[PDB]
Formats: sequence, structure tokens, C-alpha cells
Amino acid sequence: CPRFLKVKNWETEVVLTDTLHLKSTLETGCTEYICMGSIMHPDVATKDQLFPLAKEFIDQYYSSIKRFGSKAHMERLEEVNKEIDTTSTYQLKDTELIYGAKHAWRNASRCVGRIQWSKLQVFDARDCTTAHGMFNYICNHVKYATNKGNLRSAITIFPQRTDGKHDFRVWNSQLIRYAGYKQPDGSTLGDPANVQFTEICIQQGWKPPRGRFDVLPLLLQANGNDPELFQIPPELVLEVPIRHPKFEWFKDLGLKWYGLPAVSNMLLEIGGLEFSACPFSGWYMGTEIGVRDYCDNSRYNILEEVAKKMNLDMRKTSSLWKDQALVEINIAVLYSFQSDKVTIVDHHSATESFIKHMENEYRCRGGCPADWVWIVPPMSGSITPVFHQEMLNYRLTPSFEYQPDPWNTHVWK
Amino acid sequence: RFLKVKNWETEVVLTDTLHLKSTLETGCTEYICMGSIMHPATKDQLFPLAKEFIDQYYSSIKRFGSKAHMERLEEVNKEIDTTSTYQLKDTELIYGAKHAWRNASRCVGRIQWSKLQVFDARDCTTAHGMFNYICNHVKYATNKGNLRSAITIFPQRTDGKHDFRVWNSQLIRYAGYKQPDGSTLGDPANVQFTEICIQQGWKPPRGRFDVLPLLLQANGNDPELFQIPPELVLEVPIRHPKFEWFKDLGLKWYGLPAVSNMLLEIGGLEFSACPFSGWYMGTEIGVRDYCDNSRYNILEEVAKKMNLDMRKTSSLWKDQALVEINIAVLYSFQSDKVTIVDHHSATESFIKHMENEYRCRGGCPADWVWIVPPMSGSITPVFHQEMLNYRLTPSFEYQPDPWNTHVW
Ligand code: HEM
Ligand code: HEM
Ligand SMILES: Cc1cc(N)nc(CCc2c(F)ccc(CCCN(C)C)c2F)c1
Ligand SMILES: Cc1cc(N)nc(CCc2c(F)ccc(CCCN(C)C)c2F)c1
Ligand SMILES: C[C@H](O)[C@H](O)[C@H]1CNc2nc(N)[nH]c(=O)c2N1
Ligand SMILES: C[C@H](O)[C@H](O)[C@H]1CNc2nc(N)[nH]c(=O)c2N1
Ligand SMILES: [Zn+2]
Repeated sequence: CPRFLKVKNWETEVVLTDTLHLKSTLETGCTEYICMGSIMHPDVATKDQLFPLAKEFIDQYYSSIKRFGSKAHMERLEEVNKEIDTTSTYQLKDTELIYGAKHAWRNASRCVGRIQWSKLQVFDARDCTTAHGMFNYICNHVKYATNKGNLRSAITIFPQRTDGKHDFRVWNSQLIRYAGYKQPDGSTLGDPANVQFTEICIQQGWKPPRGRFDVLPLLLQANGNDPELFQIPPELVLEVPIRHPKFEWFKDLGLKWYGLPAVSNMLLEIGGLEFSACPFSGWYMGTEIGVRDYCDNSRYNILEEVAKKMNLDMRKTSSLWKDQALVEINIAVLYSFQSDKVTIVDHHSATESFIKHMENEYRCRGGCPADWVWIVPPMSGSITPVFHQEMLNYRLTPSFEYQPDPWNTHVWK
Repeated sequence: RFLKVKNWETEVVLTDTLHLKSTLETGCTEYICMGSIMHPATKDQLFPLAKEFIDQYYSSIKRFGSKAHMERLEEVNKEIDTTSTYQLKDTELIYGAKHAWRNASRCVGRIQWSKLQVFDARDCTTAHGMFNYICNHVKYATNKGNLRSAITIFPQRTDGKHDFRVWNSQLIRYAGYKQPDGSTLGDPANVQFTEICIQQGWKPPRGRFDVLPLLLQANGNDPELFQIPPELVLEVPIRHPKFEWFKDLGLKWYGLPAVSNMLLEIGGLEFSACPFSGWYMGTEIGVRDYCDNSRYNILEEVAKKMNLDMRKTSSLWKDQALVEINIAVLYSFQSDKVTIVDHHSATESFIKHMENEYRCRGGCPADWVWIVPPMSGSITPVFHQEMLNYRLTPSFEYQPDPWNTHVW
């Protein structure tokens, strides 16, 4: 690989130089002859696999605190090596855990919100042993991160994987999501993205209200045991009813959304250790709700009803009735969150912040891996500055990774 | 290995085998993806490239290994020997030009690829000849508004000192003028090219929509200026179907999009002058040409006339104005019966095209970064379509601007 790589911004002519790609660890999926940049997704570590992975992370940590090569650095290396020898695994210090989690966010090429990466509140839940205890930790996470609408980014980290038969898992894909119910006639009530998980909950004992916006229960697995159901206390679930500053009829659509986006199905990898339950939360970019959740055809799919109430001609695509309604929906989402004082960022502000963040990372870190396909927002892409910014994508560790859905792998007791 | 692509909206899965036929590089490696980077012979090298292309041509007409196939291979071999190059048959030129379009991973309009009028201009020797060929192209492709796809192919490169080049980036474009007070009148994308035309003698009208002259280089000589006859240049005044004040913005655009700075590569031969044209997708004018900060940059003016609150980004005033501008563009072209396609229809056609190509050909190289439209991405079907990008030949390639290589 070449030592310096240049990226250009085609609207400002700014050229940045990346050297950080030389620390790339895992594979992108691309080759010299094919690029998999738009592919959405392109039994443990042995003692011998673990040694070099831990040393790499420990070296990186001691370099970050300006103590590389120090007595404490060499001592930590030796203590980790011994621990891997006698137990075939090792435990992270609290300092290392916090550094690792922050950097997994810093390295997340698909995240436009990373200017905030260093202000992550890390909750250490490695002492947790039961699903009730997981429920307690998650309730505390939700209450802290919500903060009455002044949202704060946070992560809660449950015990790492050991032999793969004792995984901690949150079976929910996000901590707060709405149920979906398939009907005998083929229609769907609620959120069509969550139909599979809803059916699982119902099979596990959940009594479904069968409404349009039913907060799903938590389904929590500790130490490889069968998962258990818990209802989040509704006073902890902050929600925003959606209304429009101009269209009085918009509130009559009965739409609302939850304030806290909190991913709970990813895997956090630090120094070769695997934290399979590590729910993390931030705050929304408006388009995640107003474009994807609401206007995706396989989601709530409200473009038609909004367009009807806007009295647009919906017979010709070239009237751009979809585009016109999509903007108003996103105007309403941003207006409703700001009116209720719940943190939210519009796509113009977020992408301008990300450009400033990326320039700082190139200057102070030597690069910033970024996945253009994910960074550019799903509406008005080219009137945001990220559209014109060349990006390099590569995988640094620590990182957040996808993992198989737990119902596909769990050995029922 | 067989590679699968999934559409996440329809859950349709396609299987790609065609990528096994590529050997040009993408720029990516196993460790770094450059998918959002815009730009990442001899007798010795020529014959294998020639043979590959002849092979796929005779394989395409189902006479692979025929006597005609055998004879052409040896004919081409003797010619690369005795002349250091070779000349394509007419049938081969047409096939190679259609397939360069079919292979253009960044083009959402490829459902049309085999409806392409190919104009053979390989006997051209002077800039006057190029001008005549180009005027004929423009008149044919414009067709009084019923636009027809076309390409004109000038003589191939020989030693690199005798290149044919269209110095314009598109056949029809608007001049851009650096103002004394610091700003820009016209189109800022073209400020440099406009200055070169003035430096070469063109008398600029210093307006907002001044059609640039053609600047044409033949056989490596200095380029020459030519005015396209105005009756050949079809233009559309932009008005809005509800905002009657929109026409008072004074906006217009040309109907014929015609790229003239790329390089066409067929069987290892390089055609440095190959202007090709089709018809517009509305967002090309309404989103990029009008609203890029480094282009005409009219969002502020439009949002003014709509009386939108412009103090905070979160009112989405930019997004509102953007949609109205794009409604006006489509409405104006359609009212004047000038061919144009909206991004919803275009991307729908491209998904259908992908389906056709997977069935009959085993895949379709496609660049998601370029295929997805610059507005309303995820409400178009391409947003949810996984795509494999790879380089098949014949192809269109970028080349350096001639004013950085030419010696006068
Ligand atoms: C603080 C405000 C934040 C904002 C505005 C934000 C914004 C976003 C957005 C818009 C996406 C694309 C989401 C999608 O289309 O599904 C994304 C992806 C992602 N974010 Fe952030 N995020 C924030 C906080 C966080 C935090 C705290 C973490 C982890 C510590 C994080 C990690 C990620 C990851 C891993 C992805 C990619 C996951 C995937 O591949 O699906 N984000 N973010
Ligand atoms: C017939 C109607 C056509 C439509 C609607 C169409 C649409 C488009 C659009 C919207 C783009 C992106 C352009 C940009 O963002 O600057 C594009 C790219 C491209 N088109 Fe098509 N196109 C058409 C015809 C053609 C023809 C006839 C050719 C060649 C014979 C062609 C070759 C290309 C190439 C090579 C690119 C990629 C350019 C690059 O790499 O920068 N297109 N097309
Ligand atoms: C922490 C946070 C901030 C924010 N603004 N939005 C979210 C929800 C969107 C989102 C992510 F960001 C990251 C990951 C997922 C889930 C991965 C799903 N993959 C397979 C499409 C996600 F759905 C989370
Ligand atoms: C044939 C045709 C149909 C259509 N719809 N639009 C156009 C103009 C846009 C366009 C292209 F398509 C292809 C290439 C360029 C040149 C882009 C500049 N390079 C340096 C990125 C272009 F600017 C041409
Ligand atoms: C940096 C990035 O590659 C660049 O802005 C690309 C992105 N996608 C694009 N897509 C199209 N259709 N046209 C473009 O000019 C671009 N520009
Ligand atoms: C096929 C394609 O990769 C898929 O639709 C991706 C595109 N980009 C995205 N970008 C974001 N932010 N979120 C997404 O879910 C997707 N989906
Ligand atoms: Zn790639």
C-alpha cells in the first residue's frame, strides 16, 4: 500500500492526506477488481490469536496516554500475557475499557455523529450475572441518557464472551422500538421492520396491546441462558408527538416517535475481546425518523397520506409529490423535537459538523475512515457538504461489528 | 466466486458472474475502499487487448471460433505488426461504442444502451471537419426536442502528439465570468474554459447564459474557435406551474447534455475525441447545476421569493426550495416537449435494467455513489439496491484537460 493517500473536496478544493489507513486491520470486502462499497454486510479466539491482538491494543492505549515504552506499559503487557497463558483470556482495566469503547465509536466509518466521540459516558456492567441485573443496568442507562430530553451519549458494557456458550445478548435490535403485527389480510399494524422480533416476544409470553406505537419489551439473555422478558417503565420512555408549524392537520395523523436511539445488537471488539452486549445511545438526526422510519415503503410508509392531506397530484411522478411531502414530514419532525426540548440535529448541521470533525481528525490523527454511502443523508444529499467530500473507508480496531441475530444461534435450555 | 446483491426493500437477490470478466483496476484493496474517490501502448500490449475485444465481438454475434473470427484475429495481428496499431471494422466500432455505454458503471440511463446512433468520424483531419461533424451530431440528437442518443468518434490516438480533442467539457455549456467585485457571472464551473476562449479571441457577451463556442483540436494542432449555429441550440425557459414569479428569475437551460471530454477505449485503441449525448435527468439541472454552492447557487434567491424563514437550517428552507426548483425544471421541459426524465422514473428504469442484465449477461457493474440521485435518495429504489462495481472494457475513461498537455 502507498504511504500517503489524498482525498479531495470538490466544492472547496481542500485536499487532505491520510496516513492512518496504514493501521487498517480487517477486510472491507473490496478487492483490486471489485468494490463492495454498497454491500450492507460484506467458537472463540485461541491463545495464539489473542496474544498479538491484546498487545496491539495495549500498545495503542499506552501511546494515547503518552506512556509508550514505560514501566507501567511493559508491566501491563506482561500481566496480560500471563493472564492469557493461564486462563486463555484477559480482563481489561476500567481505563482501557473506557478508551476502547470511545475509540470504537471514533472508528465507526458509517457514523456521521462522531464529532462527539470523546464525550461518551461508559457504564461498566461486567459484574452483571442475570437478566434482571441486565434490566437494571439498561433502565439506568436509559434514564441517564434521556436526561429529561437533554440527551447524553452513553454505552453499557456487559461481560465479554468466554467460550461462546455463555453470551450476554440483548435480543432487541434497539432498546426502544415499536411493535409490528402482521395481519391475516397481509397488512401490517405498527412498524413493519419489527414484525419478526415482535412475534418472538409474543411467543415468549408478551401480551401485545396491538396498537400502532407499542413500545416493545426488553428480551435479555445473561450468561448464555434463555432470554427473559421485561417491560421498560413507560415513564423512562420519552416520546414526541409529531406536529407541523404550518399544517394544523398534521397532528391528526397521530404520529409520534421515541426520543432515544439506542443500538443494542452490535458487538464491541476491544483488543481481541468480544463484548456481545454493549447497548449504546446518542441522539437522532431528523432524517432517520422523517425519511427512513416514516417514508421507507417497507416501514410506516406515510408519504401517500401526507400527500393526500397536502392535496398534491399523485398521478405523475414528475410532479415530485413524494419529494414535496418528504420535506414537510422532516420539517415536522425537527419542529416537534425542538418544541418539546428533546435533542435532535438536522442533516445540514450534522454534516457540517462531520466535515469539521473529519478535517480535525486528518490533521491530528492522520485520517478519518468514512463510509460515504452511509454518511450522506437520505434526502437532499448534494446540498450537504459531505456529498462533495471524497472519503476513504477502512476498518480500525477497537470497533463495533455486526453479529448474527441471537434467535438464530441460541441453544434453548 | 459467485457474488450476490440484495435489494433491501424488495428482498430480491441477484447473482453476479459477470465480474469474473474484468481485469481493469477499481482502486480499492482488501484493506481500503476508494468507492467515493472521483478519479482513482505498444505492439506488445496491444494485441492481447485487441484479441480480447475481437473474441468478445465474435462471441456476441455467436460466431466465436468461426472462419471470420479466425481471419480477423490474424488480420489484426499482421496490422499491429506492420503499423503498430490497427483500425476497427465499422461493425466493431458500433459494437464497441454501445458496450462502452453498457459498461459505464456510473450511468443510470443505461436501459437505453443499445439505442445509440454511432457517427464514424475517423476520416476527419481538421478542426473545421470536427466542427461540421459536431454540428451534424447536435442537429441529429436534438431532433426538435425528441432527443436521440448519439456519439461521434474522431480518429484514434497514434503517438499522443497528434490527438484529436474537444477542449469543451460539454458541447453546449454556459460561460462563466470572474467579476471585478470578486463574484462570478454565468456558470462558475466554466470560468477557466471561458477565460481560455477569451484568451483565444472569443468576444464574450458577458451575460448569464452565453453559449460558449466550440474549441476544437485536430491531429495535435492548436485548437480553433467555432460558434455553433444558434438555431441548433435548443433551450428551455424555466417556469413553475404554480409560482408565477418563477419565470421572473430569468432562468433557462439547454436541452442537449453532451459530454465531450472523455476517452473511449475499444480493443486497446484510444479515441480521445468522442462526444456523446443523450437526454437529461432533471436533477442534473435542478439540483447540481442550479444549487451547488460552486455553481449557479440560486437557492437563496428562490427561498426568498417563497418567503421562507431562512435564519435556521432546521426549517429545511434549502430542501423546500430545492424541490420547487426541480418541479419547475421538469415542468418546463415537458411543456416544451423536450425529452427529460425525473429521478423516480430514471431509477425505476435502472432497477429494471439491472434485472435484465443479470438475466441475460450475468451482472451489471454499477456505482451506487453516482447512481443514487442527489436529492430524495432513499425514496428512490436504487438507494436500497446493493450494487457491485467493477470495470469492463470497452469503456469510457477520464483524461487530462488538454490545456495541461498541449504545446502551442
Ligand atoms: C450523538 C449523536 C449521534 C448521531 C447524530 C449519530 C448519527 C448516526 C447516523 C445518522 C447513522 C446512520 C444510521 C442509520 O442510517 O441507521 C449512524 C450510524 C452509526 N453510529 Fe452514530 N450517531 C450518534 C451517536 C453514536 C454513538 C454514541 C455511537 C457508538 C458509541 C454510534 C455508533 C454508530 C455506528 C456503529 C453506526 C453504524 C452502524 C451500522 O453499520 O448500522 N453513534 N450514526
Ligand atoms: C439517454 C439518456 C441518459 C441519461 C438519462 C443519463 C443519465 C446519467 C446521469 C444522471 C449521470 C451522472 C452524471 C453526473 O452526475 O455528472 C450519468 C453518467 C454517465 N453517463 Fe449516462 N445518461 C444518458 C446517456 C448516456 C450516453 C448516451 C452515454 C454514452 C454513450 C452515457 C455515458 C455516461 C457515462 C460514461 C457516465 C459516467 C461519467 C463519469 O464517470 O463521470 N450516458 N448518466
Ligand atoms: C447511537 C445512535 C445514534 C443515532 N443517531 N441513531 C441510531 C439508530 C440508527 C443506527 C445506528 F446509528 C447504528 C446502528 C444501527 C443498527 C444497525 C442496523 N444495520 C444493519 C442497518 C442503527 F439503527 C443510533
Ligand atoms: C450523455 C449525458 C446524459 C446525461 N443525462 N447527462 C450528461 C451530463 C452529465 C455527465 C455525464 F452524464 C457523464 C460525464 C460527465 C462529465 C463529469 C465530469 N467528470 C470530471 C466527473 C457529465 F457531466 C451527459
Ligand atoms: C466525493 C464524491 O465522490 C463526489 O461528490 C461525487 C459523489 N456522487 C456523485 N454522483 C453524481 N451523479 N455526480 C457527481 O458529480 C457526484 N459526485
Ligand atoms: C444498498 C445500500 O447499501 C443500503 O440501502 C444502505 C445505503 N446507505 C445507507 N445509509 C444509511 N445511513 N443507512 C442505511 O440504512 C443505508 N442503507
Ligand atoms: Zn471499494
